[PDB]
Amino acid sequence: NSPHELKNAAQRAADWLVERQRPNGALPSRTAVIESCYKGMWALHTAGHTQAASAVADYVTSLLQPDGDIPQPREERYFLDVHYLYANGYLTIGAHVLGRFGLSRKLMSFVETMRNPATGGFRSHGPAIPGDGRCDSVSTSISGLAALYTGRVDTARSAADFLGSLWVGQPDRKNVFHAVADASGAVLTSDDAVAVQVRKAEGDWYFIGLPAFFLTALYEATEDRAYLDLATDLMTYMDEDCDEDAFVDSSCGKAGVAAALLYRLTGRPRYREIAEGIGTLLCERQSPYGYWSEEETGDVADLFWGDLDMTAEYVLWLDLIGRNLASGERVWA
Amino acid sequence: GNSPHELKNAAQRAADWLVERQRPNGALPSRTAVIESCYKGMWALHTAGHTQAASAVADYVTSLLQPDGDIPQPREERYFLDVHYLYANGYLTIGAHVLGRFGLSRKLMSFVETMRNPATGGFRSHGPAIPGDGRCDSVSTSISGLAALYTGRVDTARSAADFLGSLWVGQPDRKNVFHAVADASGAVLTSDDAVAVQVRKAEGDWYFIGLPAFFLTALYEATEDRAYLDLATDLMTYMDEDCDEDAFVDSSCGKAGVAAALLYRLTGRPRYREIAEGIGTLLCERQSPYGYWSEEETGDVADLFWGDLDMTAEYVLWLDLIGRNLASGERVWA
Ligand SMILES: *[C@@H](O)[C@H](NC(C)=O)[C@@H](O)[C@H]1O[C@H](O[C@H]2[C@H](O)[C@@H](O)[C@H](N)C[C@@H]2N)[C@H](N)C[C@@H]1O
Repeated sequence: NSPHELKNAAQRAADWLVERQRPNGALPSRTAVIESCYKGMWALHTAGHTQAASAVADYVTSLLQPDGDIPQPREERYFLDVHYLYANGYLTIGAHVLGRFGLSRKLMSFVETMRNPATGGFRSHGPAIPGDGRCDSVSTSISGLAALYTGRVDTARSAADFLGSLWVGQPDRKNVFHAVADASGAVLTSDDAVAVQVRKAEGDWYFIGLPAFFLTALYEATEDRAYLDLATDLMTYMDEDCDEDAFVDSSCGKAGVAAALLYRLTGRPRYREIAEGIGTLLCERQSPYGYWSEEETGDVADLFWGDLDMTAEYVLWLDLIGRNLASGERVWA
Repeated sequence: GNSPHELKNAAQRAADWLVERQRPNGALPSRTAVIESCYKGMWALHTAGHTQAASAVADYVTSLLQPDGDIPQPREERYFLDVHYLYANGYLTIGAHVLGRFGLSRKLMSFVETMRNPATGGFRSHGPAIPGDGRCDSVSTSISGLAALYTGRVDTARSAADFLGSLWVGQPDRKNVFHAVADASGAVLTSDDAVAVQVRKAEGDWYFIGLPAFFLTALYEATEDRAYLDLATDLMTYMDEDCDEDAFVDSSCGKAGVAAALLYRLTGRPRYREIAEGIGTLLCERQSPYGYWSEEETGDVADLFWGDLDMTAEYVLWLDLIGRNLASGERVWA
């Protein structure tokens, strides 16, 4: 598919969401949880549905606590002790791009209270959830990206330092990507820490793909080739050392965005190929009705939270892939 | 008046009109290749969902970017040389940043900061290649402050607000004229060569007041410092009660309309809803059947005079911002 076609798919999905948005601004999830709609502000704004995006901001604002967190409603364990701040990161970006500067300042200030100042990582478990202070690549990358959008570039550079340390410290990168470090900054290989089985088709690739996207954006912001080189290390790892599932699994969109940005910035044709392939696959999986769903077909009035999240996520990724491929073609051809 | 949905529909048709005519290099369809024809394009088109077109404008803008972070050329209109040079740079910075073109936004914003007066917080009216006396005006300062808020440079925004407060307090004859320019020391400039708004006449340039009102409201949203809300409030009251009706009718009234819509969302004051609704309806009613805006052009044209291309992108942005703040304000307060 062409960049225009990727965007057409994103717009059909955004229209589907907006048609079913609730009066208070919540998106049509079968459970009322923040993990169903945290990407909604940014995705809907990207699609030009700024009134719907602002309505999500109104809903988010009504859940905001005095410390700047949204601790509830949350049910999915990945949003409790694996990467709690994954929700907060997209909320911060979406609020900021909408110009909701009070919301973005309060959300980002809370995010920063969970940063480990010695390692640059962001803690995996939220304030109400007990934990050992471990920090993971997804919490850290999304918090770094939110830092870029809010202008906290020092925080973003520190997040990149953590990701570099995590990458250098891998004990067996050919077989496993250990996505977590302890509070001292050493890679956590324990049974209970997220680990991508890179030679199996078992998903979780965004623990590598989201760092690759963030580091590429940080390179764009700073021109520091250390970040480009880490991003390309991660992309080459996914392309050459990881299972084919890395560019096929539902979580491959992050890598697709990173590849499209890398193509615009470097012109290397393999990055265009990776991005085009991922964009086309996501486009092919879209329901004729406009949403994306693991298991459901037909004309549903709402979705389970994970499918609703995936639908907003693919609005964002197809848009970002499409615009970076379009501009890359202009710049390099 | 018209509903938020109707305001957005007008914005979308104008954005479609622009994208249909965008050139392969990303330039918008201006009869003259000048930065003042498309400086609002990245932000306006992104707000309309036309992100590939917005990124194409970013590509065009990037092709003009100089090593110091400025776009000194192509520029032809005097207002973009020695009245408010940075007016172009400010929207370019915002549009680049919201698109995530972080290298472009950092470079642009870093140049903007070189024209800041560190004693007063104002921003110089004339660019590096344009000889001048160091005067600073309300529009250069407000747009640079707004760009500072989008890029997270909040201290720079606060300093811009300080300048605006000094400019307001220092007015020598506010019932008859708003002098929008200060000297390099911050004293209000009353010479004939310095922008003045004849507030009891219907002669335009109201955005020298309206843009400060919008920026200060956004700064209040960002900080909750009531000093900024109070100054924005005072400027809106000035426009509503001491200025000619033209302040909410002239082609430049969109800035005040956006400020009113945001103030309504933040405070719930009904007068701000009324001001924003009336301005939004007026701009909607002035749109051509084709999609563009122009006070003179009436034909099915393939391009526009630079000022009408700028106005068209500007009203895409203002109708979007008015609409979303009115809709959210209704949800919160009504
Ligand atoms: C990245 O945002 C993930 N999004 C998608 C569409 O995968 C993330 O929101 C999501 O990932 C986890 O669950 C995924 C898993 O990583 C995939 O490999 C699997 N094919 C599907 C599953 N939804 C995480 N448990 C929950 C997150 O919502």
